[PDB]
Parts: sequence; structure tokens; C-alpha cells
Amino acid sequence: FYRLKKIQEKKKIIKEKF
Amino acid sequence: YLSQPRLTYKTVSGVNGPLVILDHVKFPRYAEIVHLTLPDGTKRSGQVLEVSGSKAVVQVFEGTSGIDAKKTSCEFTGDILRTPVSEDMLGRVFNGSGKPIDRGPVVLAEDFLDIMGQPINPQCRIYPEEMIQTGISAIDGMNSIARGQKIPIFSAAGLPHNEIAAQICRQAGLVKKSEENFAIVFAAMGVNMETARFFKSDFEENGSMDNVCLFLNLANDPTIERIITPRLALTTAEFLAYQCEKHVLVILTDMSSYAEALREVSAAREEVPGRRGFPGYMYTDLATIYERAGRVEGRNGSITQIPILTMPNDDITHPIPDLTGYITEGQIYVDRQLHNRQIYPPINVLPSLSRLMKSAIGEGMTRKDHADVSNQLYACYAIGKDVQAMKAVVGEEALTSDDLLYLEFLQKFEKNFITQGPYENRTVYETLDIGWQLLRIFPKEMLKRIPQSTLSEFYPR
Amino acid sequence: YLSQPRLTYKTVSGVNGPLVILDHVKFPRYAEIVHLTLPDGTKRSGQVLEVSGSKAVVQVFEGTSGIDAKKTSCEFTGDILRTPVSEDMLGRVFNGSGKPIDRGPVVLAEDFLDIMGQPINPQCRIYPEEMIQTGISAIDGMNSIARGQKIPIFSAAGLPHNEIAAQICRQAGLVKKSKDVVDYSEENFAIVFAAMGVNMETARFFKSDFEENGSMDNVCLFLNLANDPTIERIITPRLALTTAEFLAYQCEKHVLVILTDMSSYAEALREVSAAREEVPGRRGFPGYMYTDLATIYERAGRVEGRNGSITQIPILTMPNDDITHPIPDLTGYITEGQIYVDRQLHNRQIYPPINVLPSLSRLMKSAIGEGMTRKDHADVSNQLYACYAIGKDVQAMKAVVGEEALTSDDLLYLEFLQKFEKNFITQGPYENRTVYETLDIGWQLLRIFPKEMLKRIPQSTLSEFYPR
Amino acid sequence: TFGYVHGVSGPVVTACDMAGAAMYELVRVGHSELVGEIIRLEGDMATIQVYEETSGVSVGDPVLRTGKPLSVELGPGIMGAIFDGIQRPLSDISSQTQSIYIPRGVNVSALSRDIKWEFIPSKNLRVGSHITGGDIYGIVNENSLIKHKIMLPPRNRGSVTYIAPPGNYDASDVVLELEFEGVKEKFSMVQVWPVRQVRPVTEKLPANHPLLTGQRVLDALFPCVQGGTTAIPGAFGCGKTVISQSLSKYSNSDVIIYVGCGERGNEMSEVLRDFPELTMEVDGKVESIMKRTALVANTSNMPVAAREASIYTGITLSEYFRDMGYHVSMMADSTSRWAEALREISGRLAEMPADSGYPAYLGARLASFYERAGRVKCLGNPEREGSVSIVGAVSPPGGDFSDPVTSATLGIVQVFWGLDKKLAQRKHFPSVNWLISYSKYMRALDEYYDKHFTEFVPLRTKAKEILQEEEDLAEIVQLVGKASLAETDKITLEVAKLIKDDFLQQNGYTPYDRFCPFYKTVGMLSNMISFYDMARRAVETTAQSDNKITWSIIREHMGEILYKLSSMKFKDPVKDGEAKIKADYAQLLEDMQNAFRSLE
Repeated sequence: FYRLKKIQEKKKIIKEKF
Repeated sequence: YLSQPRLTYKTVSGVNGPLVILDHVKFPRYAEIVHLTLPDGTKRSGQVLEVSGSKAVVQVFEGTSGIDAKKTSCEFTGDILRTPVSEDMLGRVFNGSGKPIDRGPVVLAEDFLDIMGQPINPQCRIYPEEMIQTGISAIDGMNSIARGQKIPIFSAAGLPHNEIAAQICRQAGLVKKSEENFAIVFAAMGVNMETARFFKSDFEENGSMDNVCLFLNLANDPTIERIITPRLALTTAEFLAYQCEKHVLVILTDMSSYAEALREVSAAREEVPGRRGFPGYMYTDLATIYERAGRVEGRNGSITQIPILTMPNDDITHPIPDLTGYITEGQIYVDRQLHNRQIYPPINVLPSLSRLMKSAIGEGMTRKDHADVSNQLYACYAIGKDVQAMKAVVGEEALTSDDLLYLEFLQKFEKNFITQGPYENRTVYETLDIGWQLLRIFPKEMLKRIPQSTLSEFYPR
Repeated sequence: YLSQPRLTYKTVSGVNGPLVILDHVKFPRYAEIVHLTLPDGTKRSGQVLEVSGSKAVVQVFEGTSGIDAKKTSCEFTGDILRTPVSEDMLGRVFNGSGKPIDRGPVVLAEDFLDIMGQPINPQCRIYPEEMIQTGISAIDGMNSIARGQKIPIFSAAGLPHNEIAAQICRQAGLVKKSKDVVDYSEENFAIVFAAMGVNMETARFFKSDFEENGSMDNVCLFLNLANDPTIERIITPRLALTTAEFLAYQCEKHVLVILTDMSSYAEALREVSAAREEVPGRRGFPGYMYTDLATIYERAGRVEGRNGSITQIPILTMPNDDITHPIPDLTGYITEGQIYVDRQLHNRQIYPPINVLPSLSRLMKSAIGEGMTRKDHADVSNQLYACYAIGKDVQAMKAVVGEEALTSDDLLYLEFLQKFEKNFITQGPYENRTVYETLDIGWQLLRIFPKEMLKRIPQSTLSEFYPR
Repeated sequence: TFGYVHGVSGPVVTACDMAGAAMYELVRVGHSELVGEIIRLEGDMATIQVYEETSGVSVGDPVLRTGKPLSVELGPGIMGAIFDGIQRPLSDISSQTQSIYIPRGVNVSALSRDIKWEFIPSKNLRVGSHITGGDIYGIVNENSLIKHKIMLPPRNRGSVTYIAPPGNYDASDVVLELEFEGVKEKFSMVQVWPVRQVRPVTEKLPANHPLLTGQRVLDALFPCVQGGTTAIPGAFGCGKTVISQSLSKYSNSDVIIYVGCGERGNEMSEVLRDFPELTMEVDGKVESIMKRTALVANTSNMPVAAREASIYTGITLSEYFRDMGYHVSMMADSTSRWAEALREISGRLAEMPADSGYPAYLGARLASFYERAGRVKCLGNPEREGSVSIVGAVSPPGGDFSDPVTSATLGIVQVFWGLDKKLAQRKHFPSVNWLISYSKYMRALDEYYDKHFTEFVPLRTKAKEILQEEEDLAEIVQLVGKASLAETDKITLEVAKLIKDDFLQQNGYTPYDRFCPFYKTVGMLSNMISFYDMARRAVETTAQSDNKITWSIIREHMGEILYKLSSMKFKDPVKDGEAKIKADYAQLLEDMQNAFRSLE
């Protein structure tokens, strides 16, 4: 669960690049 | 000396959980302290945790509530947290944050010391080997605690660990026999106030409130100040030890609540978890809490810690007992089974262990036969437990004489040695004599843990 | 073929562990070899993995150290990795990168081949039928293997699997000894061995064993130590496999590849994945490691129109003696069979400690029978096997209760277990047994029971052979 | 040339305006110039793992750059001193500050530049002769036990132009000077060496000599070679640190290096207090063992990242003394703390955890760290022969042995030892499990043991058989109540109990058995096996023919003799010469024989 949460947050912050 | 006028910014760019972000902050000072003015006027406090660019994340000691991004204000100190220390604080009471509780004043603070403290030079350490007089047979004789050591007690809910703390802080002494006295230090950790009242009453029972530096914290209070309280108490101990040439009996309670608060903070900060979900740096934090102890060159003072902790589910492999065992030398492990057997003091002797027998005991301090007596008693008790387990199924008929002798020895050991009572201080010599009387039941041949010379010298009585 | 001068860039935009991200590269190539020059002047190599617009990422096969944002150069050859390969590679030694380490000359290539090789067309592949002698008693007769059959060796830390590998590679032979010996002796076995994540002591043990055998005329050795960089292991196996392909399908010889410590390959791939921030599968290993193990385990079997063969004999370690650990499971889904060296047998000093119980070799189905090995073979193994399983059941029942409840049949099963372990399993260091002898030993171990107990055996065969 | 801080997060600091950067390059930060190392770079930005707690660095602080990676100093004076993770001599700081605290990031020299030392030339090297890197040319006597040797550093050669004559010179005083192409270059007695780079060697060599072990157990059962690798995983409570102390205290090696990773200063307290007291001689005068040992203390209060450095400096020091042509046994304590520190630096740098939260590269790092070992042949004209062994200590997370670190250490190491919680609960010092523990070097040592003792194999095989049989029958006798057992079972289990409570039990702190030699151990085991065998044959024959010898009657006959066999460990070899000990052993043997003849 923690690993999935971490990658989801990574994808999210990548999404807000612009 | 800091002739710099203070600052205050209103640029609150967000709040998420117990964290608050401040944008346009000018030249952040890391590990700072700030004060917060709520719109209605209530005061709050916190410490800056993270800084990056013109941003500064800050955690709040008392917890986020009511903070408005447009109305509240925040002002900046520019210095790490420094706590007021004072030798006159003894006999007073304060909350976790340090403010007075008894309608006492703002303490006149002999100095301002770092809350995080500082490490100690390795080479500036001296080993302690003075045995302390506890008055409990299960400690003096089996798990004798010496000065400059930090043995905790592993206890669960409903156990009489509080009374053990009372006894050890009441019947403190010196085995090696001017006057002596121990400057008690104690800080609660969110425990229910009934236990706090009981400790207070027992501390007046001691009759030396003038040497009782006390701190309090209740369950209903904010959780996150529990991260600060023990560090403040330890700073006080440092000040009273290495600046006033005094011995301090530092004692804590309920480290499980501390672990829980640190866990909640870590979860809010989404760090990498560990076993059971605990923080990775819980070990280093516990190290900063515990290794602040001992005695050093050029000082006659010393630091002794008794950080009793709660033990959930009576599981030895639970992370908090495990890591506390690693960081320290010794343990006590009060037993639930013995308390259900209606025996006091209910300390299991087998799982307990003290690592200071190497120098605390021996000839010239207590005797030339303490260590071998204790080793023989441990071996006999363990084999007695094993044969008891065997008898639990096999039955008395198929046993041998040795088995019955071991069972009788175990019965004598439990009824007499452990049974000590609530207010009957006992000397080291009496416990040694009692142990010898217990051991006398076995003839000399089967004693495989005693040297020949001592066995010939002392046994025939 | 390429006939243009090379190209060079200098824009380095970061280093993320064993990866080097960079910017402003025009018209790159996916899976393309890159050279590096450091400020101190040393040389290096890498592989383009990610590509996006002008920015691209690479992986330095020997790690990153001393690289600089502006004082390091990089060079793009604009070509897929082409490795050298010749028949002369026999008798040589190299590292993971393929450079010499035994003082010998640089490689002199006969041809340039592709590291990825190619997907063979399955229709050409000829189904194996030859059954290869091993000399080992547990493998021969019971979990035998064939020419071209890929079998792994499951083992664990501290187990003596290394000399088992030595024995299987040294005692190689064919079981068709019932004909003229002169035509039999012509056949040999080229060996190609690829150490990977192997300490010094085991490597020198293997090379000393090979020197004792005196078989370097047909041994190529690729070596890897612990002190070397880790990312070499990503490509080390592929080099050996491509050389094996060239030595089999073009040099016509019979080759036998050996691979070491595939869990290290999995660990290196997981490290690359951890650097590459892709979606992690179970236990953090990337999802596509299954396809990668497929691509590294498929270069086997013989092909039509030729006469060479390729047998894959990897060894892999199971952490904590686990069978449901990911890498054992996925390898089980690629490889057809298992061996399962057991620690419990090793505890009582039985060498080789091969646990027949969880072993399997599917391609035994048509590799044995009259004319091939012997008329009466498979049912003997099945009977021995069922008897062993039931004997282990009786042993457990003895543990639970005691010998008092055991019947005479249980005693017979227990003595069968004892003799089976003592004779059939225990072989010795250099006891090269024959197939007929192992069949005779199996009949001997069957003799202890009368006719009635055996159940999975034809009565005709029993009347034919048992009474003698 | 300089950078400015941008952000900080405990032990990591992001910086800016540092385009001229290279990873694993030393740096200094803040007004306290705390030492650090680059780990990540992107654009002009970077990140630095800081070897000191960072409460006191704010944004915009200067970031000084240097050109060399992490490095250490090698030369005379290192022996007998105490260092921390990044090589600070604690005595010098305690003298300078005259205080009991570490100021944050003090700039002290590793080796004092104010003590002069006698020097001896090579006696065979003249101005104009050619020399290659790795050749000893000078001898300095640090103390009467060790004669320090200096050799030309690698990547250096050519013909010498000047050598210092005999006399007293300090570190600053130039001693040697060589030219190889036409350029003169000077050389002092102190060597700057990067820590992460392996020292070159000539070739590797197998093991031939056994590493001495004080305890009877782990020597006659699970031995270790002088240059191999050992692991000692064990849960808390056992305190295997004392086993490490016993290893350091007594050993046939030449130099002992202890390093600490996150333990308590009390361990240091015992070792520093005790070693000056302890003393021993080899070829004459007696000298304290402190002169032949070096310490690297690092308590847990110290900064997190410093521990990795500390381990690396330890292996570097042991490597330098490996080049000296000696045998150096090191024991590293609590590598799990190193694993945790690496987990923490990664987690703060926000990588993706691989297994149990730990990074994806712990295995390769641990394997490389252990790989720096073995017995090799040095690279020099005096043709030295060096050797190094490691004793790593593992700390299971809660006693569970399925942790990734434990599996990796098991997979890399050659000798594995087992610690069991219940055995330590028994006060059965040491708590060797003898069931999961194994070694892989008995075969190599068989040549030595045959050449020098000529009888160890039957003893070992029979001991292993007895222990295995007792382990098999333990739960069996538990689940059948010792009712229907043959005499053979009873003799086996009781002699196994004798072996357990006498031969395995060994209190290494009582004065008479702080240390045991090999000959006494094999004598003990010979006596025990002879007793067991003679009892076995006697009971077998008597049961076969008539008048079966049950355990009770033979026990009545030989209660006195088995009591002596139990109490025979009470020898005190310092007070008892070996000849008298073996004479008493023969005397006991013939007593046992006489009793057995008296029975039959």
C-alpha cells in the first residue's frame, strides 16, 4: 500500500508540471 | 546579544494536517521556533521543520485548529528552541510545555540550553561500578542496577509497575556500607491523571518534595507536545548533574504514547515506514532520548534512567520493546502470570537481565561468591521450569527424585525469595543468606555452577 | 552499413544513481551504445534506455563516479550494440564487458552479431530425443534430461551446489554405448560458462577443476567478481548466449551453456527499475522481468538442417529456502523442470543432497523406452517414487505417535527409506555410474518387497525381470 | 567556486549555483564548515549528505568546494589512537577544547605535526637506483611490538635522487624524492588515500592457517580461517558484543581493529579501560595489548550518515595494514545500523523502496564491502604476505531471520554462526545453536589438523552424530515419557547432556577458563568419546549375553568418575602447565579404564 501511494503521488506531481 | 529586531509574516500559503506552509518567507532559519496569533487572540507555538526556496513548512506543537490563511500571523525567533533551566525548580509542577501549574511564576532561568542537547565526547567517559541499594531481592542479587545505567521495566496494562516505581524511588540507597539523597525527576506522558495523583501522594510520602522536579501531561492534552516533554526533562537532568554536582534519579513513563505520537507525526510527513508501520528514525530518536546518561571525568554526579514503558499484547517481538532492548543494557519484565497468581513483587526473574555484573559485583564490593550463587540459582530455576513443563503431562509417577527436588526448590524459590512485601527494605547480606538457605536443599554434588573452593567453604552450614 | 563520422554531445543534465540523464540530442536511436570520457580521462560505456523528444537517458555499465555536468563528453555511434564473435574464443577468458583479463590479446572477431540475437522460428526446431548421460544417480534414471533440454538447479546459500555443477559439466557423456566405441568417442562437449555475481573463491575452484580436467581447448570463461560494478551483470549473460548461438548454429559443435546466480540478475534488474521509477510489481520487481527471463531462457534446442544442440543449465539461489519466492516461481514458469537441492539432506551429510520428491523432468516422457535406454524403465521410477512418498508419510506418522502403532508394512517402508537414502542417493565425489547399473540398483532396491506390495508395475515385467 | 544553500531536510542539503560539481567530491557548508559529499546533481542544483547534524545551517550559506574525494591519512601514530567516523583523533580534541563535548565540525589534523620519530633507511637503496611502487624503504618504530613499514605509494616509480639519512624527522620533513621522466617529486611519511577505491594487489591466495578462537566451541566445531569471512546474527539480550570482545582480546593475529556502528559509549568504556590492563609477550618483554589495537568509536548519538563513512575508513585502515605484510582480524559491530542509515538517506532523498523499506542496492553494497578480504601476496620486492579477515555482526529485526539483510549476509558469507534466544535465556554462554550454524573451511584445515595434531576427525564425526541423535530424540522423549527406551538411547542422551553442560558450556569470564588452548580441548573430547565408547560396548555385550548393565547401576558405579569428568574443566592453564594437564588427563583415562575393568 505504501509503495502504491508513493508512486501515485509521483504521478500526480508529474501531472502538475504545468 | 541578538540585536536583530524580530519579524512577522502573514503569507500562509496552505495547511495540510498538522503542517503549515509559509510563502515569501525571507531567509528561513532551520530548526527555528515561531509563535502564532490566532484571530481571536489565543497564542500558539511550533517549530520550523523544513525549508526550501522562499517556503517554510512548520509543525505546531499544540495542533492545527482554527488557523486562517488570511487573518493569522506568525513571528520568527531566529534561534533554535532553548529551554529555561533552574536549580530552584525542584519541588515544583509544570505541564508538558513547561508553564507553571501550581500558580507558580515563570521560572527564573539560570541558563538557556539546547533542547536537542549535544553528544558527549567518547574519551570523556568513566565506567560506573557502584551498586545501588533497591531493597528488592529480585533486583539486588539477580538484576542489580548500578549507578550510571538505564534499565527500563517492561509492563502491560493493569500491572503494578507504578508501585515498583514507587518502591525503587523510595528505598534508594548505596550498597557499599556522609548522607546521600537522589534528586527525583519524573515526567508524565499523557497517562491518566489518577496515576499522576498516586505518584504525587507517594512523593509526599517520601518526605522530600524539595528534591522532586515534576512535569505532567494528560491524555486530553494535545498529543504532539509529548515529543518535546522528555527532552526538556533530560535537559533539566543535564543541568542539575554537570553544573551542580548532584545525582539525579531520572524516571519516565509510558513510552508507548511517545512512540504513537512520533508515529502520527511521521505518518503526517509520509516518510518511509518500517516494521508494523513505525518510523525509520524512531531508533535514532530513542537513542537521543536514552544515551544521554552516565557520568563523566571531573564530576562526581551521575545520571540514572528508569524509562518504564507499556508493552501492548504482551508480545516480546513487538517493535517498541525490541528496539528499547537493543538501545539499553538491561530489562525487568514484570509478569502478568505472577500478578494473576496473587504474588508481589511480581517480577519474572528469568527473562530479566543486567549487563553490569561485570564490574558492579565481585570481591572488594560485596563478596567473592555473589556471581556463582546467582548463576546457580538461574540454572536451577530454568531447569525447574523445564521439569515442571515435563510434569504437566508425564505425571509424578514416572518422575525421579531429582524432579521432585527441583519442583520443591521452585516452590521454595517462589514462596520465599520473590515474596518481599511493600515496605520491608532488605539488605544484600540477607538476600545472599536467603539464597544460600534456598540452595541448601540440593546436596553439593549436583551443583554444576559453583567452583569447588566456594562450595567447600560456604555450603556446610 | 553506416559510413558517416561519429557524433558527440556535452550537455549533461543530471545523474540519478546508475543513470545519466542528458539533453539536446538530435535524432537518437533506441538501444544504442554510448561512450563516455571523464574529466580525469578514463573511458566508459553505456546503453540508451529512455528517449523523449531531445532528452534521453543512459545506463553506465560500470556505474557513475567522477562524472561532471560540463567536463564529461559522450559519443553516440547511432547503431544497435554489435558484439564480436569468433570460433577462436575457445581457450580464452574475459570479464563481463568482454575485454581480456587473462593477459591475452584483444578480441579478433570473425563476425558481428546482435546482442538481442533473433527470435528463432519454432517450426525448424527439432524435438529432442537423445538422453544424455550425467553419471549422477539422482538425475540419471529418475529425473533424467536430454540433449537440448533446459533444466535449472535450485539451491540455496551454503549448499554445495558448485561441485554439483562441476560434476555435471565434467562427467558429460552419451548413453548410446551399446554400439562401436570408436564412433562414440568422436563426440565431445564444448562448454561456455558465464560467472555472474560470484566471489573469487568459487571462480578459482571452477577454473582449477577445469584445469584438472584439461578441457580448455573447448572452454570459454566470462568472469565476474563482487568488487566489480553491478550493471555489467545486466548484459553479461547475453554475451555468453550469443557466443553459444554462434558456436552451435554456425560452428556445428555441441555446446553446453552454464549460467550462475540468476537471483543476482533479478537484483540488478530490480535496481535498474528502482532507478527508472516505473510501476513496481510484487516484491518490487518490474512487471516485464518475466519477458526478460523468457528472452534469456529461450536460446536452446537444436534446429533443422544442422546437428548442434544447446542445453541450458542455470543455477539459482532461493532466499530463506523458499519456493513461492518470486524468482523461483517465474523461473518455474519458464523452465520446464526442477531439482531442489535440500538443506535437510545436507544436514545429515548425504552428497549430493538431491530431493527427488519435488523434482520433475517433463521431457522424460519420450526420451526413454525400449531401444533408447531399456524396455522396463519408467514404471520402475514411478514405483520407487510412490514408495518413497508413502515411506515419508509413515515417517511422519512415526513422529506423531511412535513405533507402537506401526505395522510390519510400516517397518518395511522405513527400511526401504533407509536403504534408498543410503545407496541410490549417495554416490560420491567421482563415481561415474552407468545407466544400466542404476537400473540394476533400482531393481535391487525393489527386491526387498515381495510381488504383492508393488502396485504401479505391470505383472508381465515383474515375471520377466524380478525373479533373478 | 562557491555555492549557496537552497533547502535542508535533516541530513540532506540541496544547494544552488554549483555547476562545477562531481559526485563523491568533498565539500564544506555553513559557517561551521561541516564536511559533506555530493550524491545527486541536476541542472545547476545538487544535494549533499552531511556528516553532521544540520541545526544551524540556513539558506544562502557559503558552500566551499575542493577537488579530492573522501580520503584518510596513513602513517605512524595511528596505532593506539581512537578515531570517529571521519577520522578525528579524540585525544587531540579533548586536549584542545579542554571540555567534554564535540563542537560541531572541528578542523583538526588527522595526524599530529609536532611529534618527531626515529627513522631507519632501507640500507640497500642508493641514490640513482630504480624502484617501483610498492617497495618498502623505511622503518619507524611506533612501539616495541610493531615496526611500522613505509612503501612507495602506487602509481609511483623511477630512480631516487635523495634519501633521508638515519635520524629523527617529523611528518613535514621530506624524506624521499623520485623522478621517472625528468620531474622531481617529493614524498613524506603520510599517505593520502581515497576510501572508496580498492588498494591494488598482486594475486589472490587460498587459506592455509586457522584463525585462533578462544572458545572451545566455534573452534573444534565451526572453525574460521585466518582471512575468511564470518557472520554472527543474534537477537538482543545475548549481547554478542562480548563475544567480539573475547575475539579481540585473545587472538593469534598481529593487529586488531575494532569499529563501532551506532552502539553505546559504554562498550568503548570497557575496552578502553581493560586493554591497558591486559598485557602479553611473544619473544621477550611484555607489552600492553593497547599498543597492537586501533579503535574507531561511533555511538548512535552521532550523525546518521557518518556510519557509512566509518565502515569505509575501517576497511581502508585494515587494507593499509594488509599491505604491511601482516594478519589483521577486524570485527565490525551492528551492520544493521549501516543498513538503516542507508535506508534513511534514500528515503529522505525520495527513491522507491525495494524490499522491507530498504534501498534496491543494499545487496551489492554489502557484497562489495565484504569482498575486500582474503589472504593475498603483496606487491613488493621484499615480497610480503598479507591477510585480512572480517567478523560482521548482524542484528535481526526482532529476532526474525527472514529479514533481507540477514539473507544477503548469509548468501555472501562463507562461515555462519547461529545465536538462539532461549540459549541466551539459559545463561548458556555462548549461545551457539550448532544446528543452523555451519562452516565451509573444515576441508582446507584438515591438512593442518592432520599435520599438527593427527587425530581430530573421529572425534568430530562422533560428536556431530551424538548431537544430531540427541536433537532427534529430544521431542521424541518429550512425547513418549522416556518409558520404552533402550539402554542405547539413555546412554546417548545422558552423554549428550554431559557434552552440553561441560564441553559446550564455557564461562569465559571466570579466571580459570577465560581462554582455552586447542590441545586441552581435544583432550577433553578424547576423554569424553572414550568414556562413551567403552560404556556403549560394555552395555551392549552385557545386554547380549546376560546381566544387562542398565544406566542406574553403572551410574552408581561411576558417580564419582563422572563428577570428576564434569569438574575437570577447572584447570586454570595460566597456573597449570600443559605437561601436568596432559598427565592428569592420562591419569583420569587410566582411572576410567580401571573402573571399567573392575566392572568386567
